[PDB]
Amino acid sequence: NPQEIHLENVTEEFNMWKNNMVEQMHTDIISLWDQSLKPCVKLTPLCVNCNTSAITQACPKVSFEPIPIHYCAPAGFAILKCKDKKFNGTGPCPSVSTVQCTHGIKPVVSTQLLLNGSLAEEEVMIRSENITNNAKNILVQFNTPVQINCTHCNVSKATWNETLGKVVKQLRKHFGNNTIIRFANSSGGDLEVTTHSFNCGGEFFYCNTSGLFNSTWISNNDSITLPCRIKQIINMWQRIGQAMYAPPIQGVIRCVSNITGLILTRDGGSTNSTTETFRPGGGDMRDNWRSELYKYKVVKIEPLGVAPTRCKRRV
Amino acid sequence: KKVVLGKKGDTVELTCTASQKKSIQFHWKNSNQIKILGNQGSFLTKGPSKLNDRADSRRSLWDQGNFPLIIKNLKIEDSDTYICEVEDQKEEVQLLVF
Amino acid sequence: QIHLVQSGTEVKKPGSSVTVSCKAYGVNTFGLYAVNWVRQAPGQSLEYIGQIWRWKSSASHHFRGRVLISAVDLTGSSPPISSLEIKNLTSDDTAVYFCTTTSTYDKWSGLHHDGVMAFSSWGQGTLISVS
Amino acid sequence: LGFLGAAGSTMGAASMTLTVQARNLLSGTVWGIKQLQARVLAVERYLRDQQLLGIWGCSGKLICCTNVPWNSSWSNRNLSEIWDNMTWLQWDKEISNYTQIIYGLLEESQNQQEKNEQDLLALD
Amino acid sequence: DIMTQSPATLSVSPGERATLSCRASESVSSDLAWYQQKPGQAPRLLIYGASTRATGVPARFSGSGSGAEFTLTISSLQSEDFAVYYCQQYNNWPPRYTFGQGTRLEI
Amino acid sequence: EVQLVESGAEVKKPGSSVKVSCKASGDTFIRYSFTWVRQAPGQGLEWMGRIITILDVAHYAPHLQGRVTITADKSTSTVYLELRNLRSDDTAVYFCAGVYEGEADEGEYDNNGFLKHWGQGTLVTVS
Ligand SMILES: *[C@@H]1O[C@H](CO)[C@@H](O[C@@H]2O[C@H](CO)[C@@H](O[C@@H]3O[C@H](CO[C@H]4O[C@H](CO)[C@@H](O)[C@H](O)[C@@H]4O)[C@@H](O)[C@H](O[C@H]4O[C@H](CO)[C@@H](O)[C@H](O)[C@@H]4O)[C@@H]3O)[C@H](O)[C@H]2NC(C)=O)[C@H](O)[C@H]1NC(C)=O
Ligand SMILES: *[C@@H]1O[C@H](CO)[C@@H](O[C@@H]2O[C@H](CO)[C@@H](O[C@@H]3O[C@H](CO[C@H]4O[C@H](CO)[C@@H](O)[C@H](O)[C@@H]4O)[C@@H](O)[C@H](O[C@H]4O[C@H](CO)[C@@H](O)[C@H](O)[C@@H]4O)[C@@H]3O)[C@H](O)[C@H]2NC(C)=O)[C@H](O)[C@H]1NC(C)=O
Ligand SMILES: *[C@@H]1O[C@H](CO)[C@@H](O[C@@H]2O[C@H](CO)[C@@H](O[C@@H]3O[C@H](CO)[C@@H](O)[C@H](O[C@H]4O[C@H](CO)[C@@H](O)[C@H](O)[C@@H]4O)[C@@H]3O)[C@H](O)[C@H]2NC(C)=O)[C@H](O)[C@H]1NC(C)=O
Repeated sequence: NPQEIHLENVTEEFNMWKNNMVEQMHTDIISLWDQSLKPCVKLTPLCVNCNTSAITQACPKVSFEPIPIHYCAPAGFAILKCKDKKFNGTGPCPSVSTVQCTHGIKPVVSTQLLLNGSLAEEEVMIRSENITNNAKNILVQFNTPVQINCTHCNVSKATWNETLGKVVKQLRKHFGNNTIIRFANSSGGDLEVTTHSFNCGGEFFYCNTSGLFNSTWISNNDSITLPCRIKQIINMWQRIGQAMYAPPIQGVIRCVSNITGLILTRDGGSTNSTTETFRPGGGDMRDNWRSELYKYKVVKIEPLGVAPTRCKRRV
Repeated sequence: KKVVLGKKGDTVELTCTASQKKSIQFHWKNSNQIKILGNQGSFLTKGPSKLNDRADSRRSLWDQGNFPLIIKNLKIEDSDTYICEVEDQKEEVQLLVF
Repeated sequence: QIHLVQSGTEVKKPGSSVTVSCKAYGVNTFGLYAVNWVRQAPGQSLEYIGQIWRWKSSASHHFRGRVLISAVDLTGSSPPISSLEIKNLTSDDTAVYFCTTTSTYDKWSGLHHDGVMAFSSWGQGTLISVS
Repeated sequence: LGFLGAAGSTMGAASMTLTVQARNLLSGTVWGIKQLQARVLAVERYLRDQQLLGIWGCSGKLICCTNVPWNSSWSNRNLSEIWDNMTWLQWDKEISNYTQIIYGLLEESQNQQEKNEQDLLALD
Repeated sequence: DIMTQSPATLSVSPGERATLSCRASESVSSDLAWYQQKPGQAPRLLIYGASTRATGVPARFSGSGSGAEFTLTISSLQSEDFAVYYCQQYNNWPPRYTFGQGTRLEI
Repeated sequence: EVQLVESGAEVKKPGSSVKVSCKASGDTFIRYSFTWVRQAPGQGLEWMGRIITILDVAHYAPHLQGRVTITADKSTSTVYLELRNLRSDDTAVYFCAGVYEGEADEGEYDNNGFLKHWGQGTLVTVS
């Protein structure tokens, strides 16, 4: 029985960067992946210039699926749920509702686009630290579960054009009245940077999202089958190093996944309001960690408070 | 701020040293604040730049506080006041190649 | 690591309006950083005019109906620009204007009282001799 | 009134809204090992808080006059201004921390006057 | 914890259907390689996967079996079939895969 | 697909250190796991160890733990094999072997145990 009490007429502000509820989630997740699904290769370069260390263990593979994790607090420690519409991450909340435990959060450790998570408010929501600084990572979440069918991934085109259209209009509302925003191909980097890691039946297919971001939107269609990759050896996302796993049980791997989120990089030129250009990438472990628990804070109390009076009662 | 000399065609290293021994979200930039490279905590994100094939960061010193940048086949055009974006106290390194 | 910048030098006619600025480097938004506007008689003390907390155009009763505050929120390519509108600039309105950027998100350490917040930082100071 | 259902200038109606809430302070292999320990720790903490609540010198609610003089250095409250309206947060933690400093002093003073009179009275 | 072959000595004339086995210590059933190592030379891979031949290996090497015991069968012992054959598992973890015992097909 | 050329046959004493090279010219040298296969004269083979080049992790036989150090050089494309605490039966024809393992650096890699390509053999006699 999840408990929740709405707070009326409480103009409570919320910052998705100073939560402190966020602080414990990645610690629980890293400790869990360690006790958990194990690679056959562990690498930790450390100066003990540095000495590359290595830990070898077994790597069994099982069908994996994220389960919802609510976040409960000890005695006291009241948690507050922001439930407004216009939430830009570092913004106030008219509709606040305290909770004893968090909502049905379904997190997924992933790359650029958040998989199987929560939803934004009515189109998408630009919740990043800075909206149009060429120095911060864009933090947006989806509003519709974008179904991606991977066998290579048969990415739909109408839903992709619609999500690009909703995000492009929100970017224009945030910045640029009469502006054209065009999408560019990948930024460059590692496997998980150019391509996208996601839970596909336990495995991680890797499709470069460069054939998806080439849409020119104007202010004034069966399946985009991208080329994915069978995952056996990748850089570890927990820390700095590499991994190695067991071969898949399927040659053509079937999976059903709904992706909900939009975290990507940007060129950063100026190119300010003439045209806006954005590239895929991003999906930090530290930032996805902040992205799940973005509307809360923890406060506690003892039953007290005053009124200075002249009541004078004995004792 | 540090001034570093150099010559065309030299494997030069530009350090990005913080105060605390931790690996954080850093961003290597040129004088125009264009993303040279950075990280997603455990990956090497060679940002959109002209020195994509030249600049390269070291993996093992990120936990040691350093987020350097190694440039091979150095050029006069590769000489710039590179912005070491770390802990908001940026040790923007200077490079002289002529 | 945070510096505040106000508008430059401005000389207006007697019985006019003013539009001074308050640039805030290293600041995200007025939603998190409310700005309280305070004037100053040239050389004398500083009198609190009003405030723009949570994008609320207001001033004191002594300044009501003559001063309203708008704070154009920009971040990234441009710092948050807090403007100030004071109508009917008489010769008595010769003053040095001031803005103040302080966080509103931190809500349990000591920064504010019913809008009147702790003035941590200040801008340059705009001497305006209405002549 | 409500569990955070008002927004006004400070000091009194919070004594009144908390007065109404306090007037109606009651609102009236298989199955289990981890949840029970949390319930035990919660009741241990609550009861430890209650015995510490029990060793106090006020024992009264929302209108209480325990013996420490909220001196003129702290006293600036006008007579009728004491009970009007009160919400206000950063200001509140400082107000609430001030509430507790008077609380410990107050109960220590009533414990001191109760103890002092206890030694001195001696009330036949 | 592991490969051997059942025929130890086989002095058959070339043409006779020889015997080439593969004895293990544990069940595999899906991962076995075969080799053709003439004495003093390198092993020539014949069968990989235990159910399909290799590139360049003729159909005379009909290797089969499912489990721990396997058997490479030769239809006609050609004049190039004389060697010391081996078999290697590629199933368990960590890789500690030994080779077979060997059987000479001397004239 | 790689071609492998080893070092020459050397004569040693029981309880000494020897080093046996393995040059590999062909496809990507680091993506292919090399495997040293000794050849005892007459009987079945003894599995020594398997080394993935980019991982530079040389596996070793449980009985050979501490008497063999298989090193590798990615630059000169030469995999070395060090044998200390030698014995009489250590006289054998060693076979470093190359095999298409897929992409040990980028993606799909099944860590195959089978060996398609081989070396040239090296009878390191010990007397
Ligand atoms: C997802 O992300 C990756 C990485 O960013 C993209 O990869 C780039 O793909 C382009 C093609 O669109 C590549 O350009 C091609 O380069 C080939 C050279 O490869 C040889 O040389 C390299 C070293 O430079 C070796 O490593 C490699 O093994 C090869 O030996 C050319 O051969 C290609 O030319 C072909 O097409 C032209 C078309 O006119 C013909 O004229 C040619 O004859 C030939 O057939 C082509 O130029 C590029 O190198 C890749 N890497 C980058 C940019 O870093 C993916 O394309 C991207 N997915 C998308 C966009 O869907
Ligand atoms: C969202 O994005 C914006 C930028 O797009 C970020 O805002 C920047 O924040 C940094 C600090 O956090 C600001 O840096 C500070 O700039 C002050 C102003 O200097 C500028 O202006 C003068 C006058 O034109 C120029 O001469 C100068 O070159 C700069 O262009 C400086 O005074 C500050 O220096 C202080 O600290 C240093 C520390 O070494 C001392 O040496 C100095 O003496 C001084 O005390 C500082 O450098 C930057 O200006 C901001 N830019 C903008 C456009 O606002 C936001 O931080 C970001 N949001 C978040 C949350 O990070
Ligand atoms: C992040 O989100 C928060 C809320 O989710 C957001 O704060 C809101 O900002 C808007 C404007 O940006 C505020 O709307 C104001 O409402 C008042 C009351 O009617 C108006 O008077 C305001 O007009 C003033 O501003 C004009 C702008 O030029 C001036 O020209 C004019 O003279 C007026 O003075 C304005 O319409 C809204 O009240 C706040 N909401 C809250 C709860 O504070 C914040 O701006 C967002 N930040 C970013 C960076 O997007």
